Amino acid sequence: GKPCIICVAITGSLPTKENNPAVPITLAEQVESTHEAFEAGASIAHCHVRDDEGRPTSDPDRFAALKEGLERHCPGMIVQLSTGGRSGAGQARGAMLPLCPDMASLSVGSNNFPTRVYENPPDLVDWLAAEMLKYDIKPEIEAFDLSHILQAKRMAGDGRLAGTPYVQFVMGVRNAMPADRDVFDYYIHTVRRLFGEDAPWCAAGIGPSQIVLNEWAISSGGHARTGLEDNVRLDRDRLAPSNAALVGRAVELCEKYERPVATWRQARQILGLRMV
Amino acid sequence: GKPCIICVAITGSLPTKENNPAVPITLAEQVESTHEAFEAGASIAHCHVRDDEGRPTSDPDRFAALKEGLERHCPGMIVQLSTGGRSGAGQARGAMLPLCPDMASLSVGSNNFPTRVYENPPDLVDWLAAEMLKYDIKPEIEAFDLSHILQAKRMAGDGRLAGTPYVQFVMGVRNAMPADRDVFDYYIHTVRRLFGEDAPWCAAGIGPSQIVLNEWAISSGGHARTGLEDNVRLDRDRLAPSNAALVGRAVELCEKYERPVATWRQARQILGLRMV
Ligand SMILES: [Cl-]
Ligand SMILES: [Cl-]
Ligand SMILES: [Mg+2]
Ligand SMILES: [Mg+2]
Repeated sequence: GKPCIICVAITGSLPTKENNPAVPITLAEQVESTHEAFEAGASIAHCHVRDDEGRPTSDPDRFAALKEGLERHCPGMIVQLSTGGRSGAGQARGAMLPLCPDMASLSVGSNNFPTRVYENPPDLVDWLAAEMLKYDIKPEIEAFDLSHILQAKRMAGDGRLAGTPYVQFVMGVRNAMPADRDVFDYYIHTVRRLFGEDAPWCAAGIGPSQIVLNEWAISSGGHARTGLEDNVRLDRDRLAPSNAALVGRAVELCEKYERPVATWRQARQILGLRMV
Repeated sequence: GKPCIICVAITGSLPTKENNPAVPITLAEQVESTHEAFEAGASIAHCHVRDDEGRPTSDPDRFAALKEGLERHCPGMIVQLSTGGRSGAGQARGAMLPLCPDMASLSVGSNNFPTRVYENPPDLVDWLAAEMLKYDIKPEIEAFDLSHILQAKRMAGDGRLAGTPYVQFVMGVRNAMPADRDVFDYYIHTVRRLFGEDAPWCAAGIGPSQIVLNEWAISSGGHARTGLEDNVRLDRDRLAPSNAALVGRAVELCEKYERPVATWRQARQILGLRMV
């Protein structure tokens, strides 16, 4: 019964109010939605921002405003900023890093996506990692394929990533890795042999796989991610009313597998973050 | 005692005479070099072509000229044409497919490469797969990562790929998949579970991993790829004097593992190809 960190990916770059009005687009919406999720048991907020038309942006002032709002209203919660390539190109994707958030997301490989290639050129990957060292930001590696995990290990090896990489297995992405239990256990095998038996890791499923990946991760000793960024539904026929509702579904799974939900303090201890 | 097919990748896109003067660039060189490798025991020729200045190109007329040369000088040999993204962009990479070769290489996912993203967008992948059905070309799926194998399965399921996908494990590419034994064995577990205990597969290592992946493949029931496309050295100390010398090393490993080098007819049989 080891503590389980729940991350909430609140907004992403694709979901719109038409997909689900619960999707927080504005700053006010985002702070409220995260506050509910924080209370529901999320300890990390994975953050995207949108512009005034509601479109994905990497604008650093918008990130600063959300970071500040979450530190005000969700004090203690771990703030994770997105270097996602759906929201900008090249070094623009790291323009928010000097804000010194606790964590940032990092892709270390490329892969196909539903309608396109997800491009993460090696030079960019290196630059984002070095910026993260520069600002003592703890990365979360969004592993879309197995080699991505091996590359995190290499980068640890040669000092491009600090300490023990924290990898997220991302499954259920059309054209990338489906939600496959065999591959999932192999990912767990890989993280443990390369990083050590107690290296923390987590996983996220897109759409209907979200709840599945929650159960796989929670039942196996991993940490979980959920939220509207990845999936807007409770089941096939029902929209999720809030990010907090999705977090609750993960907490239920923690109860089922007899694992306590990690407090923000515990999450910080486990991931080697500043006490804050 | 199970036959092992040896594939020789003769030229590729990047090697030059400065890397190794044995690298065949002109039509006449590629014919001689390939004949040599054919006599040493290779039964598939994986072909790229180069322009008058020695630069990569997808020119279908150059391909037409080489295919004819190999069909005349190496009758029986399986001709495999490259749809590689270093020699062309978009549908240009499939402009040689109407020549109706036995085989063409096919990437069904994207991944990073030593200096850049190796882009294979889903629509292009499907377009090329479709052209392969249309000209009754057998694909060899060049799998740079785990999900590429799982996509090949999904493509067989819905009819995009015909028959049983013939997958090549590509390892030792910087920024993609290292030559890792654990992973290699999981790749075998994976082909077997998804495609059948007796579905054929092959493996290719780049640079020093070439001979390594030859041993792993041959000792494991697989088929072997070699050639100056992937590696120009015999060892630390010496350049390979020919494509044939690299095939020769594979042939020695089959002896080591008491497996007979497949004849060209056996290769055609194993891979479901047409008769000559
Ligand atoms: Cl490259
Ligand atoms: Cl196309
Ligand atoms: Mg994100
Ligand atoms: Mg090639």
